[PDB]
Amino acid sequence: DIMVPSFVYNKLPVIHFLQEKRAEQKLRRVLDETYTEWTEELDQAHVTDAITRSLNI
Amino acid sequence: SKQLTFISAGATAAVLQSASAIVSKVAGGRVQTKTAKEAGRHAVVVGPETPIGVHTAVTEVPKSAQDPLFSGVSTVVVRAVLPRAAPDSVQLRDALDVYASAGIDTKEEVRSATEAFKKSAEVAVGKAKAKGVKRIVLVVKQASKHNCINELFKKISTETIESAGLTTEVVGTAAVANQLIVNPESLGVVLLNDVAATEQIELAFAGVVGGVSRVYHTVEGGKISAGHSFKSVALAVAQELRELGLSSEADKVEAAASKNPRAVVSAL
Repeated sequence: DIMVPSFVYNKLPVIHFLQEKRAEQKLRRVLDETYTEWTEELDQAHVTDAITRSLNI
Repeated sequence: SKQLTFISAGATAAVLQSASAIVSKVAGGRVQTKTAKEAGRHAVVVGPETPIGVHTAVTEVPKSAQDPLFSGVSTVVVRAVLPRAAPDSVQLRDALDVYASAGIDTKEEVRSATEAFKKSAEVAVGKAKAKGVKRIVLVVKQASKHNCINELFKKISTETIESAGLTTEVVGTAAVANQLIVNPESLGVVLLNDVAATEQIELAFAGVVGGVSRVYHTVEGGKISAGHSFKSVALAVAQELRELGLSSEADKVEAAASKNPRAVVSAL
């Protein structure tokens, strides 16, 4: 009725702070893993060159 | 009963009709004449274009049909022919040089080109050994575009020829063409890498000599005759009939071709 309640009350703030920090850490890790992938596609000039070769030019 | 297979590759309908009339009038109907797009034996191909299924493009100077201008000449021109795909698809001779620039992998194409060049080089060295020459002349177009197909062609042809024990002399296209048309007695065996210019050079030599029939060695193993003009097609048909086992008819066709080039069908 008295002792364990008081010590739980004492515990509450530090646990709240640590869990807030943990959530911020999770969000930070989520953000840090984001990279824009630029893709590379076959240049059309080689297609234009193969087209010309096929013509026997 | 028998069958002659006519392949059409860029030939005007007049030439094909003339060939059909010649075979019908000479053979007399004993051997049928069917038309197709690919064959391995008993086949005549008409037109400058290269048919599908041929790997070597040998041509010689037959003694009987020697023009008076080129009397006594003896030089064998062998053109290496890479496998031919459909007209729409990219040909190997161009893929092997464009894919490398584009960065695409070129392993299977290199393997196929290597096999074709090995077969062509084997044919060329066989011809050279039969004729007795010691050195053969490789012909490669020196354009910057063809900086990979010709490199592989040299690397393989010289390798095979040296393995056989003969010498190779590399040269460009213009110089060899001029030498072949002007002073051909100084060349015994000339191999040609697979390019359009080399095809034109082979046709020019086959025509200037007086009109001859070019032999094509196919993948299946065999020889098929090739012509592009009236006299050349007549000679090709004569050789084909000889192969089928007809001597008198072949001689008659050859004589008619010698006498009246453009109107052999009426001449005989």
